[PDB]
Amino acid sequence: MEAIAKYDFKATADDELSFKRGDILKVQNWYKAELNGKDGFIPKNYIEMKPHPWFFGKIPRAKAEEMLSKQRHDGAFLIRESESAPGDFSLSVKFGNDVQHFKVLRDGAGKYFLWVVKFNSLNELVDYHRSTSVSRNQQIFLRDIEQVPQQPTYVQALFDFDPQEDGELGFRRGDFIHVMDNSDPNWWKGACHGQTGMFPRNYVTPVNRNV
Amino acid sequence: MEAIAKYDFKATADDELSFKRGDILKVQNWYKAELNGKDGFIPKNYIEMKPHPWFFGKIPRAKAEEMLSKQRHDGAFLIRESESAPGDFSLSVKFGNDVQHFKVLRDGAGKYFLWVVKFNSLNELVDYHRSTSVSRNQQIFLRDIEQVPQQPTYVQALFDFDPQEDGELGFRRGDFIHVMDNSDPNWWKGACHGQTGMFPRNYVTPVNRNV
Repeated sequence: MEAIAKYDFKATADDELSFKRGDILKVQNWYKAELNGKDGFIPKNYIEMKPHPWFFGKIPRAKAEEMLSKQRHDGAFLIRESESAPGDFSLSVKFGNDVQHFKVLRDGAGKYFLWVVKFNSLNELVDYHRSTSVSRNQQIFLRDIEQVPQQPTYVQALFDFDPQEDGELGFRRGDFIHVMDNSDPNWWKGACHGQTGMFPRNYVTPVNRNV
Repeated sequence: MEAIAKYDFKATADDELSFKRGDILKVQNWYKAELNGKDGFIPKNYIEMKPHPWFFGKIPRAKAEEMLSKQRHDGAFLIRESESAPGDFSLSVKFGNDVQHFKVLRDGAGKYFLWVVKFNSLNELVDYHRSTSVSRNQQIFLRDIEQVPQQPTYVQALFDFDPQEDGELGFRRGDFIHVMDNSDPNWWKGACHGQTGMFPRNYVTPVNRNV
């Protein structure tokens, strides 16, 4: 399960892992995990769910311009949907000290492209323009924004789940269980009553954000 | 499907429905919907998903204090989990001009209680304390907070879904589809490519917020 560090941490002893707030770490109060090759232990309460690296919903151009402009690397970006003209997507990149826009076009035959080359998904396009520059300026790569830990994502339980086996997380119906990993289609890694663990997606209806 | 008004609207005709931003509406570019008893039409891109009315995750006491204090009614409240001491919940209420808390404790066999009576869910507790006061000052009732529309919640699609019949929403593998209603365990009402509609949950993996 990966996760983003939410607080910095200094190796409290020799079996640990030193990370800065915002680092993404590939992860009984302490999980073992790994960061840049070197690995070790990590307190449970210092990690949170890894947010979307680049899809920034309907984040308006201003804000787009803002957070992106304030970044320690050229080619930092997000992809955003239009509030206004809904069905439309637009790339935004950190060019020098400025945000340089690009409309991403979808040719009816389900495919997104910016100019000449067509792809089957915005991701494919993205990684495509990780190494193959997004302009006649053969440097401007798309590298992920310096990401920061966000408020916890919380699901709610429909039916009690007495934790059948070891690793399973127990919760009653009504329980607000804090979700740490949810990338997997049937088993989500939550945290619920002091203990943390796996739990079947299908027993839990979401709790929509409000902060 | 319910929804929170995102922008104020003035009844642009005789079949309409003016609502102020934050209003919760019981909801081809115009949905037919109803408000205070009288109903009519509403533009589709003036509504967003109804957030959780009272569960405010790991919202710190300060903040709790903060937004709760700024409320147009006594008894406004939230329920929040505690950043530090994980497994515990605490109610916060708008008493006159100030926030008065109460630890919600759970008694072993999974039940939440404030003092004398036990319930099997925070919800059960909350509705209990809507009619039946939460002090000895026999008015303090749990009135839900003046709710305001949040950032859109977006799922991503695992597998194409040529829409089987219409009301169904069509999208390819990779598409970031915007969720309006996801209360129902198997069929979520999204909005994906100009068109909006139903689509089975099992086809989309979430997209974690970062704004």
